[PDB]
Amino acid sequence: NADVGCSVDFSKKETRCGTGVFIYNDVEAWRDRYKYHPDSPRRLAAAVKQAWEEGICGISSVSRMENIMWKSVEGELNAILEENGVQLTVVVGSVKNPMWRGPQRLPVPVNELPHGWKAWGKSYFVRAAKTNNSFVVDGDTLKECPLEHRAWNSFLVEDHGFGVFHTSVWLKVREDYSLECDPAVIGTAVKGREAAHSDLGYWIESEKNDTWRLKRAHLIEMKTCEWPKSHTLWTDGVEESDLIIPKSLAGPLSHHNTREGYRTQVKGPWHSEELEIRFEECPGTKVYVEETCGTRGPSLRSTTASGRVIEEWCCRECTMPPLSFRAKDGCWYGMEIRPRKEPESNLVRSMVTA
Amino acid sequence: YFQSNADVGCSVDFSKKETRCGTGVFIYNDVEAWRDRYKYHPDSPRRLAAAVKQAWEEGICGISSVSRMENIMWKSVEGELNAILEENGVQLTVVVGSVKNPMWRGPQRLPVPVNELPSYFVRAAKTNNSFVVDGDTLKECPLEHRAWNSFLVEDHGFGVFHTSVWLKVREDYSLECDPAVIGTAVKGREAAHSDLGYWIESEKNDTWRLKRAHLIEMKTCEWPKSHTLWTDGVEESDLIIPKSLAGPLSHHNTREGYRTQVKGPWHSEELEIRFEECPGTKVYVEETCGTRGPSLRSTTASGRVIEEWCCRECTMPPLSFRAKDGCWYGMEIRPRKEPESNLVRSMVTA
Ligand SMILES: *[C@@H]1O[C@H](CO)[C@@H](O)[C@H](O)[C@H]1NC(C)=O
Ligand SMILES: *[C@@H]1O[C@H](CO)[C@@H](O)[C@H](O)[C@H]1NC(C)=O
Ligand SMILES: *[C@@H]1O[C@H](CO)[C@@H](O)[C@H](O)[C@H]1NC(C)=O
Ligand SMILES: *[C@@H]1O[C@H](CO)[C@@H](O)[C@H](O)[C@H]1NC(C)=O
Repeated sequence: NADVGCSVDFSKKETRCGTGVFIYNDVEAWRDRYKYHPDSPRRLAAAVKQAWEEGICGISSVSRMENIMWKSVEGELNAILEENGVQLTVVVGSVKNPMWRGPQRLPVPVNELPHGWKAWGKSYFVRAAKTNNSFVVDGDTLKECPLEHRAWNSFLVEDHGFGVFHTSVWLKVREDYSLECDPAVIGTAVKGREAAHSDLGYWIESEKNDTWRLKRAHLIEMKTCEWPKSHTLWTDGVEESDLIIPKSLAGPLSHHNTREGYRTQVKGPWHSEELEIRFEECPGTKVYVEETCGTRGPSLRSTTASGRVIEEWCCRECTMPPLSFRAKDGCWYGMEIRPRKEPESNLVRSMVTA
Repeated sequence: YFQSNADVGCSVDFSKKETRCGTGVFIYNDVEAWRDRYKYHPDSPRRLAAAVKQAWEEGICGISSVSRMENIMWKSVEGELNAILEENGVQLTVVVGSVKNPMWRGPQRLPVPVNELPSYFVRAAKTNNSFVVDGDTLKECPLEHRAWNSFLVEDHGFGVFHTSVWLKVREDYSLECDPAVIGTAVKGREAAHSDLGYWIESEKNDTWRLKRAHLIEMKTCEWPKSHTLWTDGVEESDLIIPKSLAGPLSHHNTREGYRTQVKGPWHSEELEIRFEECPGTKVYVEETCGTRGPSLRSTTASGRVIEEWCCRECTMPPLSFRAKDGCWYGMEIRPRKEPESNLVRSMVTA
């Protein structure tokens, strides 16, 4: 509440300074400035060892930055485990979207794993030998560790740390059970006729038109924790079935997360690595409102597998401009928006149900 | 023109341990700033004059300003409005007085003038008909015949020494506070609900709760839920700053062991809500205490400190209000031994 800053205020036509609350868009910024780090690698190693002994065979990361943290500390955790004679290998793979919940939780260990004080030699520097027992973090590893035996949402941000090139975000294993997204990295603000619900992976803009409505959003992850109402604007009398970004995808439970003529986009292209929600026709396409249209269904891409653009689309009672998702492989339409003449079986469809 | 999600700036971020720049949303504390950097101005003095003239002809005899900034605007345009009215042969004089708190509602509304009228230096003779804005004028123009909340901010305008805020007479009837000048933000463990008169801080303890507030006006419009955090499951009787005093309808405007402070010292020109003992006093939680009543000041009218206070089931540190005349206690907190009849009490009920 007591940060000091200066800014160009475009809506108030002034450049000024003062104290206040400043919410930065670090989602769309090309500069990477935050890195997650364990509060204590030796304590995290002990939590992993205990988790494994309790039948927790791996991790489903909540967020893109958690997976990056696991990848950067993998070698260190394995060296600590080997230093203590623990036959266990942390194996960190890629994130797949959506980042589905797991039901287990890392335990808080009483003690960290200590230093071994082994003879001076290459063991202080080289990676640990691979073992028979893989503690798998994300990756394509469901056969060896099914999702129901993985821990998810076990961390809380303990503090931020100063750094010259990156700002550290220290993560600690929490004691409490929670489904909620970590509020330490959430920033939500409204000013005049625009608002943003944000964290390190979601930048969700709303605006006052005739009513408040979703304006645009950019998501560089697809997480499944619950966005906390404490950090959400205008939460009363909201119907979850009207929330554009579903609750089950960390959508804010807010009138700001709604748009007339659209219901919750549970079958959007949430397999995508990142998505922009934009109310605008896909390139080369037109949408027509007509009750004869097909019904809501899986989101469809505007281009076929061969690259052919589908020119004409419809929706039974949605509103213009149309809801679209912009992804690396092209432009996708809201669930309401179906091809007008083309069979849907010729198109690329979302296989995800959030 | 009205986009505020893409400002650019730099800041010292104490909780994230960084000084950095970027794009985003910046919510400034303009309440506790050293100066007024904003000035309300009518979008058109001549249009406002026409609205006043027609209002007078409809039996609206004056104005109750919604905000401190609106009253300052009326004072600045008074002479010009009266010149315009005199130029058009209208036997009417706008008379602007000071604001009293609370700035109570009125049920009338300025009309959007059907016919427009066809100056900054003219010294208009006073007429026999007074259109009174605020002031100690309730006898000649009762509250039930005054317009209130008739303006909407149309736009901001650049200025070297002050940023202009242009006000237009609105068509629609509303009780809502103008959202054009509201900023609300939460980041991590702290939040603020703010406009040009209220700075309301909340924090995450075991639960989210009111931390502190600074108010430089006491207004009575409704704080819009659109600009409010966490509005569901809220009991309005738990809102520390009452709904009827533009309190946000939020869990952030609550504090365990206190209910809504309808009889706080809202006649104050400015106040700080602070959870802290009044100087030289102690509060004991004990069931033998008196029940909730009008807020009492910690000092007698002659400045003597009442040392020992109690509450039946409030929480420590105690809810207090800091004003120019001293330190006042939340409704729950009563003198432990001294009779209340010896103390200074709030006479207002929000
Ligand atoms: C590791 O696994 C092999 C089988 O591939 C097994 O024979 C061996 O005993 C194991 N090593 C241990 C348990 O130390
Ligand atoms: C609302 O949005 C529509 C289309 O998105 C636009 O044409 C219209 O001007 C807007 N109305 C407002 C901002 O009052
Ligand atoms: C002026 O108003 C007073 C009432 O305050 C009235 O008694 C008087 O007759 C009026 N004089 C005029 C209209 O010349
Ligand atoms: C809550 O505030 C009290 C003081 O009122 C403080 O002692 C305590 O540490 C705080 N608890 C948390 C969880 O911040």
